Amino acid sequence: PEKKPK
Amino acid sequence: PEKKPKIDE
Amino acid sequence: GTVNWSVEDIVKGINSNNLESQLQATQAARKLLSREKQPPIDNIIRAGLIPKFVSFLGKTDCSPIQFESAWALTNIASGTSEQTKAVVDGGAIPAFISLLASPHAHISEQAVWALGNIAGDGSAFRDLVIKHGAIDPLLALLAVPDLSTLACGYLRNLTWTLSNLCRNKNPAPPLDAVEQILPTLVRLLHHNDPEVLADSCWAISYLTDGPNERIEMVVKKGVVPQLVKLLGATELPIVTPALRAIGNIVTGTDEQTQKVIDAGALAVFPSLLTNPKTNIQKEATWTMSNITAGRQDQIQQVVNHGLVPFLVGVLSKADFKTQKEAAWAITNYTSGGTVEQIVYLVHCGIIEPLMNLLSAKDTKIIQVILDAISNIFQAAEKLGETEKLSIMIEECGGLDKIEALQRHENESVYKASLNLIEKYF
Repeated sequence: PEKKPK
Repeated sequence: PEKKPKIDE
Repeated sequence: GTVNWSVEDIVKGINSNNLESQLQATQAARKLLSREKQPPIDNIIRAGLIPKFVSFLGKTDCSPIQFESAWALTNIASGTSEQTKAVVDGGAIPAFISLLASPHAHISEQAVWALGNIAGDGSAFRDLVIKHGAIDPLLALLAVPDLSTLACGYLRNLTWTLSNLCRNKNPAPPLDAVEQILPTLVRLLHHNDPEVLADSCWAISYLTDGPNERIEMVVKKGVVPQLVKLLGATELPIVTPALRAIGNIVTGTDEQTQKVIDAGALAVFPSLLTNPKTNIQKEATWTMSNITAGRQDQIQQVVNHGLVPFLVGVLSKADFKTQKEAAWAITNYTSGGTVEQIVYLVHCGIIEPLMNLLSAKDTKIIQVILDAISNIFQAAEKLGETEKLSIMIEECGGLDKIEALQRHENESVYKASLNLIEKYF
């Protein structure tokens, strides 16, 4: 459950 | 998008 | 009088010893550079006119040549990086900052516009504009009791220029410049003009595109409720940047993500996740993915707002890039969710659309889906329902696809594929 920026 | 020319007043 | 002059003629006028002749030629140049078909920026630069235009910026006695030079240089600065560089190399930055104080609004505005083009080239010119002290004079132009008394075009230009000072990364703007600007931005984010709102949201989107500390600066000003309101606007030019800002914020901490939830954001996602603009759907699904990567109580709010069916929806049918974001949202949900929450997800119909996406020609989405299956199976292991899931997967055509994938180039694929077949099937 890891946040992935864009 | 980052820059804009002025075409008239 | 000043229409369709040659560059040769502009030069002859500008080199005359005659301020009025210089003014006519500068206007002629401005009109050249204002034409829609291929303005001759490079011929003007090659003629050596920029230093002259810049010196004309400083002629307080002759306001019209100030304006005409300002507009000419604005249009040069609107071109390539090299063209913008030529303006900067001519000394334009400090001369334009001096003009922010002009008593003539049209001149002040032109200077705002030019500095906006200069800062918009990139981090280095942005930071040079800041070092030359542009921010105080810019903010002073918005220091009025009510923004509504300013001319519409003027306020729109100021907002756009401020947004360019907030823009770009590697590096991001100086922290002290961001702190200086943010209070004026918060005020513009409450203005009623659609274009001011759009550019204000874009500025906030830039400021939230970075590490948690940058996000915190914004979140701390208490703008998230206003962003959520703007997320519900009719105008796509507002919604697009508002959603990007909200999406940026939820890439931060779980406590930053909670402020978006507390502000009421999830009630807009039924619309966003079915929005007819592909990009809104994509970015809304991406946003959902970073909310499902949160706490179990946060996942539970996704569930309570009725959004799992909408994720099933986008997984079933959407632009491929949106579907990949939805697969991520599911892997994240299954990775962090309680057993009850994962069960609910199956009950909403996740399995068939996940399995249909294993037919994709994208290695990453296959890995993501396979991870999600594994997590769901793990929740079934805890319930002793591994068989019912196996049958479900089998009945919708899933087992066929997983088998094939045991014979896929990528290693982690065939590996994860093999493990599933051998453990459950």
